[PDB]
Amino acid sequence: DADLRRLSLKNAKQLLRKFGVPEEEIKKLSRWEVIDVVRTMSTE
DNA sequence: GTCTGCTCGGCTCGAGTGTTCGATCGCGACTGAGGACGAACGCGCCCCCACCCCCTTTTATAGGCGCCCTT
Repeated sequence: DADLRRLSLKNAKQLLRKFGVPEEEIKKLSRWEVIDVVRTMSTE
């Protein structure tokens, strides 16, 4: 979660693209929501 | 005198209320990351400070050069 917050939005966007997260969540690009979704996907 | 019925008391069970504990949510604080501003360093441009050429005078010396106009 510390390194996930240290992802600095842009690389988290590329990671969400890599996992196969749908483009709506990538599109809103809220940082906190993005990092919560990528933490959830790394839990999944 | 005996038997039977009725009433009262005691015990047990069930329900309700209260208290305690656990879980979830919200708020606050701390840490990390990003952005902006300031300072320092480097590079480029401009201004200055560089130059050895010119210089008028003197003197000795002398060939090439004029010119000098009178016969």
